[PDB]
Amino acid sequence: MKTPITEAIAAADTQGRFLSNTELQAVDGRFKRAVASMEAARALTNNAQSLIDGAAQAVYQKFPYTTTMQGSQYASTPEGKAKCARDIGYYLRMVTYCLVAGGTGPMDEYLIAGLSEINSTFDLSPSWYIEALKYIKANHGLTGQAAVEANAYIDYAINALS
Amino acid sequence: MKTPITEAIAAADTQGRFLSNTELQAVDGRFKRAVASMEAARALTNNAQSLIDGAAQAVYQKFPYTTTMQGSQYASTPEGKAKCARDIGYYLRMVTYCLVAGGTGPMDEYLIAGLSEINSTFDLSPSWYIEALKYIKANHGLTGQAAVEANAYIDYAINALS
Amino acid sequence: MKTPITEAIAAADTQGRFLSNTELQAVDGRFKRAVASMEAARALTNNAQSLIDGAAQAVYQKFPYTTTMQGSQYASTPEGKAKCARDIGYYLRMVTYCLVAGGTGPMDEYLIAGLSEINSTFDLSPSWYIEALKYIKANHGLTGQAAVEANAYIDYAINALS
Amino acid sequence: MKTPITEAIAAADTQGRFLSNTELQAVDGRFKRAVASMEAARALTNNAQSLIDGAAQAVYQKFPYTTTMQGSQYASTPEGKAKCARDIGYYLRMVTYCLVAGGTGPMDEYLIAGLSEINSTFDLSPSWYIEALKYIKANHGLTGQAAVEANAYIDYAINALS
Amino acid sequence: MKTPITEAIAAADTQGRFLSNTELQAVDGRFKRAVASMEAARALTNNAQSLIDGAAQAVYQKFPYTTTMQGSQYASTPEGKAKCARDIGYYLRMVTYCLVAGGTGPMDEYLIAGLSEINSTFDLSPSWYIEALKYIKANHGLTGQAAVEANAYIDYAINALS
Amino acid sequence: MKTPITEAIAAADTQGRFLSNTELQAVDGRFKRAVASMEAARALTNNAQSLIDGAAQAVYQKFPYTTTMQGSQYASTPEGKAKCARDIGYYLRMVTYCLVAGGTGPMDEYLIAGLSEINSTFDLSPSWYIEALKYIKANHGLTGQAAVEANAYIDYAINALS
Amino acid sequence: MLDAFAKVVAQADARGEFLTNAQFDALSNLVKEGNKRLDAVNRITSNASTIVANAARALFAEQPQLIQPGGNAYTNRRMAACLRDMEIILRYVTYAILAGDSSVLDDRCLNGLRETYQALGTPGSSVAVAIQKMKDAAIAIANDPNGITPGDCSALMSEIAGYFDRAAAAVA
Amino acid sequence: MLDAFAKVVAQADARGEFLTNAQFDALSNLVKEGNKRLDAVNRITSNASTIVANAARALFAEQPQLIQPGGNAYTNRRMAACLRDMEIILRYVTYAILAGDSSVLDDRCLNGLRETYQALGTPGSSVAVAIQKMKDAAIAIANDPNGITPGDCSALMSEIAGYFDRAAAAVA
Amino acid sequence: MLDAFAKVVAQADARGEFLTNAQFDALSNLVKEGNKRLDAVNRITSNASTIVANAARALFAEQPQLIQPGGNAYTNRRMAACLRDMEIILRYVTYAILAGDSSVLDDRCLNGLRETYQALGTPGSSVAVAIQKMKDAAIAIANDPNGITPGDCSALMSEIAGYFDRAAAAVA
Amino acid sequence: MLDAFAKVVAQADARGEFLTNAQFDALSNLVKEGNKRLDAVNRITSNASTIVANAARALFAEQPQLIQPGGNAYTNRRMAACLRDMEIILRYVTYAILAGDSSVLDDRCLNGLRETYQALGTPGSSVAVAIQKMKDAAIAIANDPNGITPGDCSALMSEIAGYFDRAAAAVA
Amino acid sequence: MLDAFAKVVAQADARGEFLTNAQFDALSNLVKEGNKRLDAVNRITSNASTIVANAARALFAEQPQLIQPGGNAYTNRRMAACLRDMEIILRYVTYAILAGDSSVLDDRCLNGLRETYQALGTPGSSVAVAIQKMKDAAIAIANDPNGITPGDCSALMSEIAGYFDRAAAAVA
Amino acid sequence: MLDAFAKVVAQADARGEFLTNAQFDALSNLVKEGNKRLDAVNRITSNASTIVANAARALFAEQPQLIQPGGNAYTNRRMAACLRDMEIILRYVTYAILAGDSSVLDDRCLNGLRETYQALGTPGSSVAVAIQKMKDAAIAIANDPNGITPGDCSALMSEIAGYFDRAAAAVA
Ligand SMILES: CCC1=C(C)/C(=C/C2=NC(=C\c3[nH]c(/C=C4\NC(=O)[C@H](C)[C@H]4CC)c(C)c3CCC(=O)O)/C(CCC(=O)O)=C2C)NC1=O
Repeated sequence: MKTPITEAIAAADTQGRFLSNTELQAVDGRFKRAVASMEAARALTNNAQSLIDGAAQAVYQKFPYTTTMQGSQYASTPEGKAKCARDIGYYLRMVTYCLVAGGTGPMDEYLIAGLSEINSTFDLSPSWYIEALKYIKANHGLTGQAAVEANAYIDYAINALS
Repeated sequence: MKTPITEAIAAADTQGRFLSNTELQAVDGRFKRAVASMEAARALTNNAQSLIDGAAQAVYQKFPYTTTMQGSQYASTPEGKAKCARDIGYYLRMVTYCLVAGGTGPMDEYLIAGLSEINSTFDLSPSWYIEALKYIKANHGLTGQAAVEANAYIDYAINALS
Repeated sequence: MKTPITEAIAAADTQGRFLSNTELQAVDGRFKRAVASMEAARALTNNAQSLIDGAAQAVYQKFPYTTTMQGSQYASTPEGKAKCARDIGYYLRMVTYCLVAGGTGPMDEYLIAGLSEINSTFDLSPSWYIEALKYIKANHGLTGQAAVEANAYIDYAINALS
Repeated sequence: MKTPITEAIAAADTQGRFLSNTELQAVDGRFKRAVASMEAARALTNNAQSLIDGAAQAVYQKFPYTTTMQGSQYASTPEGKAKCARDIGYYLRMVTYCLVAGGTGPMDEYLIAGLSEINSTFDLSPSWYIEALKYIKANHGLTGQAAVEANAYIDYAINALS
Repeated sequence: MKTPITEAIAAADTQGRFLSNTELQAVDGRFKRAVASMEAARALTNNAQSLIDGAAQAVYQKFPYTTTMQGSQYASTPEGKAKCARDIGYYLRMVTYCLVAGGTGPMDEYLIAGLSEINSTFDLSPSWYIEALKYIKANHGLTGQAAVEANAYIDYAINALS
Repeated sequence: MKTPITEAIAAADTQGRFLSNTELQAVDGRFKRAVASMEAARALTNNAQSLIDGAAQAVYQKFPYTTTMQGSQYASTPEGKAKCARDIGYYLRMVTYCLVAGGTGPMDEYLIAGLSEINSTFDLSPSWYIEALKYIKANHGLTGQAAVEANAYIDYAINALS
Repeated sequence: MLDAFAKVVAQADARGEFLTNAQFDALSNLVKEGNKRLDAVNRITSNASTIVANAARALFAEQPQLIQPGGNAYTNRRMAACLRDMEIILRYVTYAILAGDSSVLDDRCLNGLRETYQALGTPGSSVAVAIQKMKDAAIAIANDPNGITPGDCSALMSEIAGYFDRAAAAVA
Repeated sequence: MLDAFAKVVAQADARGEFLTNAQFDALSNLVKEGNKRLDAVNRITSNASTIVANAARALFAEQPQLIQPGGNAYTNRRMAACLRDMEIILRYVTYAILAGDSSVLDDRCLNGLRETYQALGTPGSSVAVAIQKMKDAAIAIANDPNGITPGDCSALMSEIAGYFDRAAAAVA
Repeated sequence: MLDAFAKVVAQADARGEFLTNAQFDALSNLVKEGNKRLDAVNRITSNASTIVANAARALFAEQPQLIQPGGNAYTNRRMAACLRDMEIILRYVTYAILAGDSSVLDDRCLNGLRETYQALGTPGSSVAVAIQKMKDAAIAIANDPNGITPGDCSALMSEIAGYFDRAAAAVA
Repeated sequence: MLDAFAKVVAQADARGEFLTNAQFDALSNLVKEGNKRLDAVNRITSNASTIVANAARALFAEQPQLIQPGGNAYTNRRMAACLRDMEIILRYVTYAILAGDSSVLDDRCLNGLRETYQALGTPGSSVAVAIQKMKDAAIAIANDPNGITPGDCSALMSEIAGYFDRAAAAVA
Repeated sequence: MLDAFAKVVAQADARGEFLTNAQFDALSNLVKEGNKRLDAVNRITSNASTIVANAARALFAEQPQLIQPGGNAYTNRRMAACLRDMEIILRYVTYAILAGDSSVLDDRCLNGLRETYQALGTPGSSVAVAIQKMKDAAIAIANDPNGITPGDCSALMSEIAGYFDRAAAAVA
Repeated sequence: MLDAFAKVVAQADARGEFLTNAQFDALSNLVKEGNKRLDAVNRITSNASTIVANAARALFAEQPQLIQPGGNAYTNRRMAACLRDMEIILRYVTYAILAGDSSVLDDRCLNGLRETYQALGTPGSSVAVAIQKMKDAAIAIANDPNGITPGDCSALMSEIAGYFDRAAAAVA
């Protein structure tokens, strides 16, 4: 899983080399940034329900047809509404895991790999998810470097959907 | 040349990826460690002559035969003495370049690559150079994290000769 | 470009072999099927405007939001309406080219290659295009083997979007 | 085994693709040509003995030395005569199998692969076999497309021996 | 061209190594065997015409049909007779070149490479050439190690035709 | 193991070929040189103790520090003296094995492979061993081709250490 | 790979025999029914994306454990692999239908599949369910009497079902 | 590679156009004359070994310098290469006949051939002679009126000759 | 590849020199301004998909010839390639910003690019336009005064613009 | 490969859970003790050549059978391999220390090692001895109280010893 | 691979020993008999094509089941493979004769051969027969008293027979 | 590659000729002088490390610009490459001496070398100096009258010098 520590190791290993000071500096950078990352993680986690519930409404407000149109890929039945809220919660949980790990590895492995295939096969629009992510970014309540950390991983997801 | 910044770039590039937060943390780690690294660099530079001259004597004291034995690979003529002082100055200059770059790249490229071949072909003993490096380590006058930085690159060289 | 004739040649060529009877049978099959394929091509061509104009309306009726929602990727301005009609005409023209060539090569080369990237980057929904293709299939006015030929290439496109 | 159907499949498979209309046309071509191919197969089969016996005599008439010269590779003993008639029957049986399969696969697999090695090692002249094949071609009694089918596979064998 | 000297070099070169005593022994073996090889070469050369003329007759006596049968691949016209005598002279000249070089390189390069293709394409029987070579072997007039040398290269050719 | 016989075989094998006269000449060269090689082997063996004991003293005379300097890599204790005499005996035994095999294979496999790594890791100077080999070369008591054989393998070792 | 014609040839070659009149007649009969076989392949293939998607959706509705966190088709990588495998199996079933012989399906798809799923921890019984649902959808589409010259494709449908069953049996 | 149909499509695609009635009619006409084209390919291919061997034998009879010691087709390796090149050129000419377009011949065979022969020291004018002799033999065989339903294959023969000439011009 | 620090080392190594006090001071100053450089890279990268998409859309609005049938960005394969090249160039510009040196951009991206586009028939002047539009968008985003500790990033913006200009000059 | 943080994430992902306050607190605590972990890796690595050489020399003093003619570390090729393996094992132990997790050591180094040594005839019990001697030297160097800010690194030393023991157990 | 000399060296190296006078004498004796060994290799090799062809022809005369339709040496591909294997085995037997040691034959030819033939369904007992017939022909040719300086090559013939027997035992 | 014997054969083959008595006599004479040639190769090779080291040391004493910082043989990588090239050139000169023909040296070493050094910025005139110094040392060692049966090796020394000169001319 891609983290600043497993990247440093993998680099030394590919060259058959002991760790050097180049790599230990990268880990120190990770350990110092963890203060902001962990602030962001804990906040997002604590406020997860409200963020998830708000984000789903933002989707439905931007794209009203998703609440009316007939078909299992839409949120026009109770089952669809539940699938949608479930998905949005996956995306937020993956953001929290990135902040905890210090990199994109968890989102890359558990969500991005296969994402294009999934959306095409089940007729899920990328723009639905982008809208939910934009809501989380606007409404997470963070500032300073904690906000920079959360937004970096939210915007990574947005780019992956674009 | 291997530095924490060119490592971060090379990693993203091998995967065809934009830089992510994993990489920008590694660079921040480098920028914060540079305070200690640059202290060490400047000190070693300022005191280079005395360190070089002292280190060469330490070699000759550990290995007296190098001052008497006939042959161009030894320091028993003025020309040999000058070659030896020149070499020791190369090693110290390379240590200063590592501290400036934040990694082993300069020493790897300009001195380590080919080092085994050179020593064998010209009948230069690795242990001569290890002795000079041990003197520099004992006598550089640094403490705290500046000392940790200088010693990491001196000990890297020692390991490369072992 | 993939046609039954260039497939037959490519096969013999990969094995460094003259054409054999296996390959000449495949070409004869193509020449006999061309009667139905060319009926279909000419019909679709003759009725292209009405099919294109009808298909675009079918899209707008299935997905009314595409006629109202603000954004350049939608058909809510004259420019968007023209882009959409242009695209639908590309899809039908590519169907006619497949029927003329006797295979999928023209659609594969000029439209399918890169299709996923294009739709994602410009935020075009695959389902818009599937709806237009379903309209063409229901309304082309063909029967018998001409209909089987047209539908095979329309359904190929649908599968490529799914 | 190379037939128009296994070629069509192999082609789709190499590209990881479902069968398309390009391939189903090739199979239809095979199914329609089978009428002539099966006429030819049945005729050759029904008249196999007389064709085989006639062809062997044609060899002996063109190359009289093969009936007199001492050595196990010649037809100057009863055992040699039987080997020769056996071989000619193999060649005709392989022609019938090509017509049944709709391609060269059976002759390629069971007779052509290794053919140069066999003839060289056992001192069998290719021209003996070409003469037998020319007799079969002149005397099979077919006309129209059945004759075109039989001759295509006979001439394939001749080319393989040349 | 394969000789004991170019083999020794090629071996050292493939391993990026200077010549060693293993290789210089192989060359000495070649230099000492050259006494017998050069005896054989000179004899064959001096008696080339009579050997060539005798060998061609031996072919015609073993295979009388080659003097009567109609076709340009046979020796039933003056032009064919001349082609055959020319070929036999090529084979003997190549034997002399092997003895001069100390290995099979000249015969391998100028005659064996492509030999199977040539004989098949022009309908030349290998056994014609084997018969000529057997005559040369029986009638060269050499004994002792000169005979062992000549026969080794004649029998090499025979094996290449078998 | 590299000998003139296993080289000849390996060469034929890489080309999928029977042995030819090129290879059998190389073996004959080996069999004739064995007379000198075996003279050299037996002499060196018979006089091994005195050569080994003399060679070690020559080392100590050239490099007196090796008898005084503190450290397990030197010959300043009884254990070091024994390691050094043991090593010199390995080198001479490997020379005798080369002469017996007719090539460098035994020295290559049992001593040269890994030699640079060993000397660097245990801080053994190549020049110590070169000095011992020069003594053996000056004092083996051989002349003529036996001397050429012994010296070729001694000088091979010297080059491997240089 | 063999087709139906190649298989009869191979059997005759190992006996050293020319074909019999019964053998010839049996191959002729396959040829005469070939338009039905081409229709079946064209219809199934033309509907491949929905056959896969619909069977997948049903599977996961009946077996929610497969998509819950920790389940074998949880995460988009695992889901994409699961969907891929459905399309692969359907692809090789349709090759078998065109050839009139299971050899391509057996050799290129089913051989070693059971062992692959065991090593992964993929539930083969659930793969079998997926297959069965594709079989049912495929046959329904293939044998739809609308929009085609009327006739009896019952023997062909039995042959198609047997390939799907063969696949389902090889993975569970 | 393009066939005759692909080439018309490509031209229409770069203009953004559906086919015209004249274009459709021209492709239909090719289809209607296709049995002639299949006969020509079958006949040439079926006689490939003699077309090559006979032209080679004639070449070397007219140009003995090519086979004398030191000549470009002296030694069995060089002769085998020369014979290979004749069969290659004939092979790619027959692909062009099946396709009704020279693109496969131009792209896979003729491009860079002139320069290859210059670097080798192979005489391209002599290659051209070989080609011309194969063209003459091929057309004679293709257009033999015995053993075939009678009709006029003259336009097709002109098209075949043009491919051979195109090859001969590219090497000299 | 070199970063800003490596480049000063390389220059000193070819002279055989330890660094001067001025050299040390110049590197120290880069370090002290490094948070600005990390913000610029994070902001540009975080907006990469819109920077590319918006510039592309504008290009094709101003230059409709590029997307008309026969144009270099007509067909989805060509459009996808054109979009790829925009993302590539932006990717290597952002590496140059992190490194403070153009070497990675010059060596891995720009070298030979002009010649590649000439051989393809791609219009480099139009590529340059695309670049310029990305530069303008990137700088605007990088240097947005909202949501960041206030300060002066003007020298850094000039450095960023120079990399984009260097790219635009290398392709036209 | 996993680090300590990745392992907690993986465990939460298979349950479908956000982290708990206890989990967060445990990761925070690792971060707060990270300077100790960086010192330990820097100190061990910086002394790697002597840790290996000294343990090797001791091994062979205690086990002279290993270097006698016929022994597994007799000949310079075998000795160089034996020394390589010591440096490899130490290298992967230090990666595990940086990561705070054994996965890299288990997956890239220890898996299959026992079986490799059995097939070779290398004595794994003697490898284990070598490991144990490196562990003792490494810990002594890591936990040297001279030249470092004073504090308690006892938990970390227990963790380091466990990685070395894990290695020694996997080879014997 | 080892030759006779290498094998004595290897044995002495594992004991840490210089050669004894008996060992030296035994190698000297091999050298002194080397012209016989070179004659044997030259004679066998020079007759390789007939040794193989004659043994093959006899095998199939005695075992007609092998060439009947369905038999393991029926079809030209299988026959060519069977003939190849005879020439391979003879080739590696002659290497063993030149070396005076079976190691090349054991390591490059015989190891795993039994298992290869079992997996194929090739009858190893019939391979053994083929070998035995080549052995008999080879020895007859090697030990022909005509056209060679007279002497006693009986020990050498026993050594040659043992290599052939070793081969025959390894495949049955 | 050719040796002296191969070159005479090649020349005769292109004329279609058997060797003349003069040609035979010239090859015989080479054989008769072969012990001298084997001594020369053995002596040069046996001293290769000092021939290279001594010439290198002299070069750099005469041309200090080559080792000063910024010079082409400054840095251990560049020095190791420079030393490698000396050993390569000497290696291929000794192959030429064994063969009695320059073809191996020309084809495998000297062809394209001038252009390689131009592209690098390596001074070929300085390479030539290195070569000349190796030539002088090599000839002195080869032609040392001590410890060898006395005779005249003057023609051979001229031949050896010509190979070294050929090398020196090809790089400057
Ligand atoms: C190019 C490779 C090469 C070969 C092949 C070669 C063979 C060779 N065989 C020899 C002798 C011989 N070869 C044999 C062999 C036999 N005598 C018997 O009657 C047996 C049936 C038979 C069994 C193998 C005999 C008896 C000698 C004479 C004794 C000796 O030199 O060992 C001789 C000595 C000269 C002579 O008497 O003709 C040589 C050089 N040397 C070569 O350089």
